[PDB]
Amino acid sequence: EVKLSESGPGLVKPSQSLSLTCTVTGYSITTNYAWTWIRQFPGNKLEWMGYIRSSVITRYNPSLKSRISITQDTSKNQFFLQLNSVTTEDTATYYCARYDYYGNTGDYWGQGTSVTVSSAKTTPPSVYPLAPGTAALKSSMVTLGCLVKGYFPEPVTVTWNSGSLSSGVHTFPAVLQSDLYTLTSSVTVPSSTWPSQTVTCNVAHPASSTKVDKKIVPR
Amino acid sequence: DIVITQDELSNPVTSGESVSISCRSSRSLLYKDGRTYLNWFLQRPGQSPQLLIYLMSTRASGVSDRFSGSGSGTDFTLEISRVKAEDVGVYYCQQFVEYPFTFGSGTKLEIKRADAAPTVSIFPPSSEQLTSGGASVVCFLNNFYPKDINVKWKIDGSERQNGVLNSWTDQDSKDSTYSMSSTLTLTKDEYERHNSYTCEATHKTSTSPIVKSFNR
Ligand SMILES: COC(=O)[C@H]1[C@@H](OC(=O)c2ccccc2)C[C@@H]2CC[C@H]1N2C
Repeated sequence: EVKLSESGPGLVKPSQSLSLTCTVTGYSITTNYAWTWIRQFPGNKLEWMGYIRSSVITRYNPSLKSRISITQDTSKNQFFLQLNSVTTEDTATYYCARYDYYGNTGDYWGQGTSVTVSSAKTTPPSVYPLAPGTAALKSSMVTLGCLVKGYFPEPVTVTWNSGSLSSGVHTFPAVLQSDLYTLTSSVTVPSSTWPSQTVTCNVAHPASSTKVDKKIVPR
Repeated sequence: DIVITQDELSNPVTSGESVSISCRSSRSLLYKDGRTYLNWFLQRPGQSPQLLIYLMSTRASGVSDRFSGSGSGTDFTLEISRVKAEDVGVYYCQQFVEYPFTFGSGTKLEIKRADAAPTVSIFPPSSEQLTSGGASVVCFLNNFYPKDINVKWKIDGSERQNGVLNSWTDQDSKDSTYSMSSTLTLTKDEYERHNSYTCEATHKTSTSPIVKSFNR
């Protein structure tokens, strides 16, 4: 049903243009709303960027100066953000949303797309298995993990057993150093199930078109 | 243009308690049509903002009737009745009277629950990483409460401060705990110069640290 979905590059170089697409689903974009772009900075401050309405009428936040254009392609049920001359200060998660006259967005906010503005090179992660040193208190729980090291830009997606292992997972926020990110994910399972039943972390890094599986084998 | 200010919550809220969250506007949001154009959103950990209330007091479709909004023209209050673990997140107000339609900087709701000690696990570097010449030692400190925690690394009984990077999860929407990972990164050759590696967690749930170690 009626939803909004953002797409576009996750990484843009300084001085270039950032372009994103919002695809409206369920419903025609010709319905009379303010089709809006909002962004959220690291640290979580939200900024209203602008809207388009009636296919061709726009207004923008003066903060963006002359750098922003929002346009629409009715034939694709899409509207577009173009933000020119980007700098690292434009690194943010970008959302599209549908606003009405009363401020109501309904459920119509997109999932968000991270855009990093950086000159650093796209780098896929190395994925290393984290298996326990020796044995410990069995007949209970064992924690395993995956170390996802040296990638750029964010994000990565980590799953365990292709998503079949969902309870007892902790995927930690990445830490950035020297233009590379590192993050780990833990999973905790009954000692009865591992190593007798396999546990694999699956790590996707869409920005480099890479996905890696790493089976956790006992030391 | 309009600056919206939000009050901090000083204290965590136990499930079942109710809590008021407030925001203020530098200009009245009461409009000539008698409606007050103030929105409240909840952004749950890792998700997009979800509208709770618009026009100061109207619940968005599908929103729990535990959420209610009130206010004058410049001071607004979201009341969350009978808070649930899943209500954790950041609550934002937004004005809809003047362009651009600015947001407040958010109020984080923390849930109060019973103290829980961390489950601590330590992991040696993988042989795969060692072949590349690197050695990361990882410690997970999982499912603890409250959030305040200290991790210390020791190598052959000596405290190690350099090469450590920590990361903390947001509060869990189901069990209201926190978790933390600490990674000590060395070169393979530095790693091979020592034997015993220890992660020590200090948390309010015990006077003595939880110590996990391995010998290379
Ligand atoms: C700046 O315009 C507004 O804020 C108006 C209105 O916003 C718009 O008219 C509008 C037009 C195009 C895009 C987005 C909002 C919101 C509410 C209702 C009237 C008035 N405001 C109190």
